[PDB]
Amino acid sequence: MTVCQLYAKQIRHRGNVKHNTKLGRERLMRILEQDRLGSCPIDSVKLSDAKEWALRMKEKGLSYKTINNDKRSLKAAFYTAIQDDCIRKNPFDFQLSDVLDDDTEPKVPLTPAQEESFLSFIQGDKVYQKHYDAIVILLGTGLRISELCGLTDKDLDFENRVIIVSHQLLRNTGVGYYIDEPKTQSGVRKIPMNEEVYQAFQRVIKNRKGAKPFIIDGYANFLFLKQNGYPMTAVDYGGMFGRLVKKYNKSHEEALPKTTTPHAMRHTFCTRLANAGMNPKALQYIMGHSNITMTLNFYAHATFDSARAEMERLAA
Amino acid sequence: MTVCQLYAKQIRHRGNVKHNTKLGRERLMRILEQDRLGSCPIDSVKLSDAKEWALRMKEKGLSYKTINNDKRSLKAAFYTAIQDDIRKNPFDFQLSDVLDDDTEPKVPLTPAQEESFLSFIQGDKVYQKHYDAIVILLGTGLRISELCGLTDKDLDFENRVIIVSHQLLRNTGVGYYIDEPKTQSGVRKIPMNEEVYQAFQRVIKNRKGAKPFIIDGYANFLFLKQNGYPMTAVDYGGMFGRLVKKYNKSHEEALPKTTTPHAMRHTFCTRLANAGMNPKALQYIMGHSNITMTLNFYAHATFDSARAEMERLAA
DNA sequence: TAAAATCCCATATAATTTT
DNA sequence: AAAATCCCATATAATTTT
DNA sequence: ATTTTCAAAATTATATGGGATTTTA
DNA sequence: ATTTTCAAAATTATATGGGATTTTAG
Repeated sequence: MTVCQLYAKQIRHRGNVKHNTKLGRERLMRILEQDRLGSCPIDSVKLSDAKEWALRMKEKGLSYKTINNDKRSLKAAFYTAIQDDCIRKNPFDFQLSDVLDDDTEPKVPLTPAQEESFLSFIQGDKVYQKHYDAIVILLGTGLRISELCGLTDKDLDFENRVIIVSHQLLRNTGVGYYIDEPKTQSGVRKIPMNEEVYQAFQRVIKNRKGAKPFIIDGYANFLFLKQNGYPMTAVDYGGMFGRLVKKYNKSHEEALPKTTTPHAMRHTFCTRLANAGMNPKALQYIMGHSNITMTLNFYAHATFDSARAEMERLAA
Repeated sequence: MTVCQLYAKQIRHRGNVKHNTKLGRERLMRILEQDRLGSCPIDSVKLSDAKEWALRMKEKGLSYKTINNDKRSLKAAFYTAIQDDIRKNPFDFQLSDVLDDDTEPKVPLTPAQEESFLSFIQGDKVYQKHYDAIVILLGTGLRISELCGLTDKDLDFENRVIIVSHQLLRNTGVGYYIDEPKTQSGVRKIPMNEEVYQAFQRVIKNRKGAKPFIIDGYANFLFLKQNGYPMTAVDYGGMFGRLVKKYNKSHEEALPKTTTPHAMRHTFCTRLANAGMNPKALQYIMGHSNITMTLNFYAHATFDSARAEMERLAA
């Protein structure tokens, strides 16, 4: 009767998932264990009670997107039960836009000189000077942080000047490092090298030092290593950025965008190209976007004037 | 507890549909009455039985898309049936794992044959009439019923703007009617080329002897059937067929058979997409509900295609 | 010279494609 | 020389990506 | 239509720890 | 995540009467 652990039924028979999926799955479970909704009988839950849940999540302090993803998880869990011959009527099929307001504070990319002031700061700052070449690469590839982390020496071709992104190196508490196919589950992609990331990649390998024995799922010779001599992870480069941009903020009047993270580097790269008139399907391949809709979100909303102005551009 | 009865049940509980839709529903309803499947009680329908049906639909002569769309119609009906009892859906499969897709390539007009086409139309006595409409179609990529539905109130020569707010349809029994978008997303505005603007200025002067006509507050339609009433998608299509035929007997090189009013639109979108027009903007002009459709006009990128794009821009 | 095939307009109807 | 502040490293929880 | 759109799977954000500098006493 | 994606809603193809336009055979 519970929804706390009749939700556990859904995830049990949908078992083959990534580790990071198991973590988020557990989060929702403990939310249900904390929330009143958890103990409610499965056939007792009405559409009103589901809406109130969302409100409680926002009062609890969770993000709009966070709650929204949770509605979908709960929508599917019960949706099974509706199809699973248990008492049927789904309370979680509504639009969260009616209940709550989307207060998702947008992520603003860096501007051509904003990033230049950043790079110039780093270039000569002995502490974070070392990470300069990694950052340049992020702005010239649009790699996910774990895809950069996962770059082994076999994944680079300096002849054709091309990066072969075929996997990523993930680490989570408990399992340590592990290997996954890219979140580009659509497949594999090659990313060419401009001259500057090329020069950056050369220096990285040359500056590689003190690499401890480390091979996982057949992958061995990584370029980007921690102080340990072990490869970098997401959280390592993340927290590294948090100190660096803070270091920047102290000496620079205008602060960097609120979420200037490795992830933002990828965002900037894409935004630059999309606003440069790159073929939307060309950019999709490069960004490893499984969905073309995702790639389009980096293109600006169109109006009659913009469309018309464009139409004359191609006319003459 | 019959496939026919079930489909009849489904389409009953969903009546808020336009005329063409209930036409398409009855067409499928006829199939269920005729095909072996329709008699089957939904208690005893299997994934096997569904895939058999599709195989019969292929041998019948029906295209993949017809079968696939009808599959989805029937798939929907079973979704209704699971809730009120039925545990699983017989039509929850992929037609591609049952049927191969022979759907013919809809090829755009090469600028040379497009050029040769217009001069031909401009040339011969019988078809110089519709030169203006055809040029307008090509230079604006309007859907044929959006064209037929155009009136003087929908034009803006004072700023060269075409307001698509509606479409004039015509049907058997029903007659003429107009369908409007509930959302304001359906309204879209198209710029006028000097070619297009002038072409529309030469159709006003030639609109002759119009029969008295107003439908849902829409009157003075620009486009000209010789019986005094506005022309129709069917009335345009038939003419196109005759037009192309006389062209192809005159010309050795030409011309694609899929040539049709919507081929003008398909051509419009292709030449624009290839020339590098912003996808968001191109979606606006085309009036696509889904943005993915616009991108079907963009040839998928290879690593080589990705190679070129960046070597240009990334500097 | 009148005579027969066939282009043409229109439309009911069934199948295909857009999105 | 003592005490903050920083760098690097984690475990845990929430948010963004697709 | 097809594809996750009936959430998976990544990322950032936050809390805690010494040891190394940096900075005040 | 929403968007139709458990088809709606368009357009094109096929077939057939009338009526003008030029065909092949008197």
